[PDB]
Amino acid sequence: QGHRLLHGKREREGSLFAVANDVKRDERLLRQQLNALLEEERMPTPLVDLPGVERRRDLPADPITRLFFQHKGDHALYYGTYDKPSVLYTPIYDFCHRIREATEQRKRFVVVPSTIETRGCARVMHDHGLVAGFRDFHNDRAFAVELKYFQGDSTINVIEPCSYDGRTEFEWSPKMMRRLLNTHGIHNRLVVYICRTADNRIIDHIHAVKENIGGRGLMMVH
Amino acid sequence: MHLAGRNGRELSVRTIQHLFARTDSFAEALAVFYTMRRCHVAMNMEAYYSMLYSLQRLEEEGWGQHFRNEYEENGAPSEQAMDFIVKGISNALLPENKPWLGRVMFQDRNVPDRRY
Amino acid sequence: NEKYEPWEHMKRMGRLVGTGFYIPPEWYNHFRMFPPINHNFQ
Amino acid sequence: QRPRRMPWPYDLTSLIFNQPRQGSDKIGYVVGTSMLKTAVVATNHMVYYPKFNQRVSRTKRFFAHDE
Amino acid sequence: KVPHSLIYNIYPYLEEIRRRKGMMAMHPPGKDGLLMPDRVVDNRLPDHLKRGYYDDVYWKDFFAGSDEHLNEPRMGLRGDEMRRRLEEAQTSPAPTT
Amino acid sequence: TEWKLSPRDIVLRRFGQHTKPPGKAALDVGSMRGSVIPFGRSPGEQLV
Amino acid sequence: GGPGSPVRGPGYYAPPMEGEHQRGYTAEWRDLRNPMRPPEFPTPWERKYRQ
Amino acid sequence: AMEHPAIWLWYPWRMNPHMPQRRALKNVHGAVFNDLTPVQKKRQEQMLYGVNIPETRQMKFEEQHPLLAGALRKLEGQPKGFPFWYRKYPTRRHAYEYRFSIPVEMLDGYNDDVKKALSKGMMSIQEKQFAQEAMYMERYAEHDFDTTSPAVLAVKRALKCRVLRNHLLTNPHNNIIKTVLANTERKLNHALRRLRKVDFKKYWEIIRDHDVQDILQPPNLVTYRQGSYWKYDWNAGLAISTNLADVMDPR
Amino acid sequence: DITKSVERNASGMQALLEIGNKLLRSPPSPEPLSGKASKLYPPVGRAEELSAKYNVPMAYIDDSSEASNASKSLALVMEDVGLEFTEDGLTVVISALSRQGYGTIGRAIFDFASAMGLGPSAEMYRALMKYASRRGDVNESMALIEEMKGNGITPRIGNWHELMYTFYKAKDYPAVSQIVDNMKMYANIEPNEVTFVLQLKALAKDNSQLNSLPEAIQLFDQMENVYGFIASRPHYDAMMFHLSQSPRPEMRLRCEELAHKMELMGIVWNANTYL
Amino acid sequence: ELVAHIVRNYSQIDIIYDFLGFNYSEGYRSSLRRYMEYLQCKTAENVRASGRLVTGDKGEHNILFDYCVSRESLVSGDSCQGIIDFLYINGNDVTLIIIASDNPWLRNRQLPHRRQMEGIARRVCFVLGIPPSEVRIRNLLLPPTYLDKGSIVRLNDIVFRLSNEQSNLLIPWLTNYNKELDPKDVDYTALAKTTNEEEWLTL
Amino acid sequence: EKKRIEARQMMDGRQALKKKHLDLLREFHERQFFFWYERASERLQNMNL
Repeated sequence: QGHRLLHGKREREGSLFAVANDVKRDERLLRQQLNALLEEERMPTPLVDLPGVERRRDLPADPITRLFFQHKGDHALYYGTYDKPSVLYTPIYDFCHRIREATEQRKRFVVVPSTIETRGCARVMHDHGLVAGFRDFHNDRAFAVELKYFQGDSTINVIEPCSYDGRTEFEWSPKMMRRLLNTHGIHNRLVVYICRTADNRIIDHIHAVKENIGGRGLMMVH
Repeated sequence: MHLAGRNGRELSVRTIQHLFARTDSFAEALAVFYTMRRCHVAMNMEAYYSMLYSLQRLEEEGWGQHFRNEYEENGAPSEQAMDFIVKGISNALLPENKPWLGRVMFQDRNVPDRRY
Repeated sequence: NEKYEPWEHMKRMGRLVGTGFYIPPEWYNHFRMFPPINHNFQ
Repeated sequence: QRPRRMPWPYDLTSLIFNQPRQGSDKIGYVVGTSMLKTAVVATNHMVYYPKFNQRVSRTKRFFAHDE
Repeated sequence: KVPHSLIYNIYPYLEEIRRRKGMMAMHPPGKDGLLMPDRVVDNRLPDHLKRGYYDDVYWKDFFAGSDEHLNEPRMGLRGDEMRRRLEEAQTSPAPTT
Repeated sequence: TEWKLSPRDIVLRRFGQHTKPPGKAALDVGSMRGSVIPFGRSPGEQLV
Repeated sequence: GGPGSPVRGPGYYAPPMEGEHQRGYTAEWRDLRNPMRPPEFPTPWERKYRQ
Repeated sequence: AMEHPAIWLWYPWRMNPHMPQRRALKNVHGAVFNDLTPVQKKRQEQMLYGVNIPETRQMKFEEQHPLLAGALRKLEGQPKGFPFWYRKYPTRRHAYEYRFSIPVEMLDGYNDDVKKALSKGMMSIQEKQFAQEAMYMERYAEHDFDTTSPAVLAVKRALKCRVLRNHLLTNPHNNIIKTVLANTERKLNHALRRLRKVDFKKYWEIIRDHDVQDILQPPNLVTYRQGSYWKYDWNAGLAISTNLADVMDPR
Repeated sequence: DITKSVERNASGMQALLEIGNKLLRSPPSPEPLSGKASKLYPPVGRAEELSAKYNVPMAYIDDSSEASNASKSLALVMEDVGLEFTEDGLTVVISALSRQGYGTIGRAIFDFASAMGLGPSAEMYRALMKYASRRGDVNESMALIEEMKGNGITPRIGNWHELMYTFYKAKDYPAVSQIVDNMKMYANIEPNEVTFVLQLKALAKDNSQLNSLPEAIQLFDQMENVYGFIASRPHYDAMMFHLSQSPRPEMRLRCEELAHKMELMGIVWNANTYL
Repeated sequence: ELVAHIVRNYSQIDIIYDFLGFNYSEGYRSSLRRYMEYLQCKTAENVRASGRLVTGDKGEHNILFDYCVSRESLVSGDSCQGIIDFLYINGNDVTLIIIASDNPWLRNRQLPHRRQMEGIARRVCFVLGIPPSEVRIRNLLLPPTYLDKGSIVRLNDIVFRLSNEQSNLLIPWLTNYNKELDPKDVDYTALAKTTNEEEWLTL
Repeated sequence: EKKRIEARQMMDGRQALKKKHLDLLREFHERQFFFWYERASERLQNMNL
């Protein structure tokens, strides 16, 4: 029998398209509520509000982080409370732009859209002490950055993307990473330059020089 | 029921669930279905799903009586008798191979399970 | 104007005292223990 | 000359085919069959501008043979 | 942070880069579960002291036990009776009716 | 029912079919006259 | 450099590459300017020269 | 039959603390109809039957205008009862033979004047266009609640282009309809060009049935000679959609 | 605190111990009539479908059973010490037992309460985790976390607080900061003042990294200025205990100004402040 | 000579060959069916076999029903909860013996629901005339490509009601069977721990 | 090859979840059709006059 080919990420993820004729309509809230209708209270055991993984192999290897995750069969998807904010070019550009605009306004939480290269940059910023924390970090659409302040002014002073036009991207060699570690004739652990390697792991320039690799440069922040 | 269809009152979910619980055979419950269809009575959507679930359960015990009437005389079940155990009725409104067809309709998120 | 701010004045006084060749007045250490009241984060 | 160009050898063809030399294997689209036993194939390559740091795809048309 | 971890190239400053994780979580577990790395003897003790008094203490882990622990060989044949049963089950009927 | 569409009137733009052009979305190489560096020329600029 | 030149990519920054060029330009190509580690040998000639 | 055992102590704070289902149903009804743009709520009203009516059974126009929306007279007479024929019509595209998507089973006890006022001749222009849309939705839908298949989207864009061209024929000085027709023709070209790759049989049937063979043609020769017309097959993700065992012999 | 008033009462503690031993050595029978068949649960002077209809727990219904007599003895003992025999009352007796050892006795009382209709709330799991927190056993506390996750109870801030105290008592100090980070990120729980107190107590003895004291300074500043919390005596004590370890004169000056702000804000000095 | 001695002595060498995960062509399912009917014919001792149905004729229910093959029947991309491989009725007990699939997105669909198990038990009550007071139905999950020692031990404990010593008396090669679960599969071990540790579902 | 096999199996699981949510939406649209039927029937009752 001839079967129709699934074309695009919406048909391959099996979108219902409940709204008439619109294929680009957002679907996360309706699917989350239908999945909440799908679960049942079994009595001779329900699910908790902690984040969930679809497979048992997808649990984190850290035993302390494993306490905050649980195994849900198909209810592990469509998790989250915030949506993707609007009103730029690339999610790194608006991820830097919203934090740069909200650190001047002295706000506590910035809702930034979560991609693969965005939440890794945020985790590296949290490691270096530029970010106090996160809210809804397991959300696959957007998460909140809890900013860090100390004695009136913000910790993050200058935060800039690598694609300053929003269009042209760059590929950093390990020679570029060693240039970024020793820039202006000093040793630079102060300004954090973040890249994404070929293994899709987001690392700063110090761990990039440490294992002699480079990657696609995302943003700088100090 | 012609009087109930004229007055225009709705039969509750507990009414029809207790109505079709008093049916013993499968031919008797189809008489109750085509009477209320002919008399144009009103009911809820949960009353319609609980009615057709009783029509599904009455055919299941009707075939279970047939497959045990041949079992008592032959001493061993057939392959068709053991296939009735696993599969059951294929054409059904709420079949057992997809146990999520009573969650949006019923307020209790569970099908009414009757016993004898 | 935000360049005349009690937090900015406290930071200016702190980096002025941190040279070691300026003597802090009593209000600098007394404002380090009792900071000015902020309008943000409320 | 200025602004400086150069051929950019990293494209789809270098990712798919292991070539004995540059331009040996190519992948393109048939745009003209008005001639006998000759398919006109439009193929693409990349030329790199280091000043603006960007690669742009140019198009070359070839005459191939189909018996 | 400490300021000297921001300008100087010494390797334990790399520990200041990462976030704080539990020392039972980074180190591998034991027989009971999560364990501190300094509670196992072979981690806290250096290797040049593990020769004289260490094996004198830990002689009991290898050379002490029950009578069936010390006087029973474990390198014998563990599948002889299955082979004898299969041979006597093959030989005794000796026919296919 | 019926489709009386003709592709000649679609391609040749009869009935004055007007497609709005994108706003300054050329992205051509001959117009650019600046050297592109990562993080720009002056990355972090503060307006004081 | 093209004809008769062993240079394969620019020194510091490059246009975005995909596939084996992404792994090559960032990790796997030669680099003699590395002050810590020489350009590595193929396996298994790197395990016995680790020190 | 048995009497209950004795309860020996009780506290009022035990009585101090189905509603997840009642919250999830109103969240589903919000995400289906209430949280849309008006151009999506209009098509949702066209497609689905009772998306306007909430669980409270009071519309947004009824709560502010009760004398205009509600019925003025309450008749105790001919109660129609429960619909046992409801399986045939899950969507309004299943019953376009009458006005307001009313099935023929609902029109039984009325006289011929009410059935004639709800006939096909009394339908409005929007109802006739929705009937033309439902005629192809009967033919090319995968399931009964499917509206976003490429064979359905292509014929919907083509019917919209026909509507805009018919409006531009009688009124050529409408400048907005020119831009909307120029956008809808490009969207129709995109829908038909993806339908050509993902399901060729339905595309060939749509091309043959409506006498539009050259609707997929390159506009310019200068761009066609450089392979830019067929590069749309590569850039859209459609270059290897064709199953080679079903059309050719790939040896 | 009611737990300290219960645990200072020796006779009530002994009565709870013998009731827990009777529940642990031999569980009662959830049975109908002729529940007077044993001398373990004597009487003091249809139940399941009655409990399912009218939202009454099984322990609150007396059907003349061994379990009903055990519930009457437990409510008789718990009212002598001041409690109420409810979901709020049993957390107090499990806490008072768990702070004096008695892990299996408190677990037996917990399982007898959960079997008799009084549900396993998150605070009962917190009172269970207090035993492994005082003992310092990490694996038992993590097993109780996974057990309350498996029973469909999302852990509140008290469970993560007792897990932080369990890792603190087992001398695993950066694990407290890791639990706080994952509680903010994944659990979506805003920290209380006790979270800052436990985090400063863990940073006061943290030797995992070099930056424990600037992290504590920035955490205190983030608690006061950004979170809007006002520092109490435990915040001042946990900060001044960490500031007293470094012999730098600026940190000693910070400790002196913190003690002066403590005595200026109406918080008098005690033995810990002078220490 | 060695394989001739293996053929002559080891009458079930194909069953041990498929159970260890060596057969890549058809798997161990037919070997599992032959093993189960061999262990049924040595416990019921009066056995008839018609096609895919093996029955003891003692009046006590000893029935083995080969329902279907769960590999070909599980169509990817369909919503049908519960497809079993074997159905064994032993006295008052009912066991749905399921071989797990290599698809981890199909293992959640392969196990039947509680309502489906209650329906199967009620069908058994209807056809066999067995009273619904003593009727117990329990799921059983088996490893996909092989069959370890613990699964065979649990199979002999549950579905044939055999202990270790009498199963070693009936089966000589079971004592030297040392296959264990592979550590690379965490999903199957978690699912089999949550499945095999469940109580018998009483109707 | 293992990663590509897991991606294909994830796509098949998404299709099964799509079918289940389509069944739930079918039942929701059925009860909305019931509401529409009550309203349209009581409107046609006064249309009959």
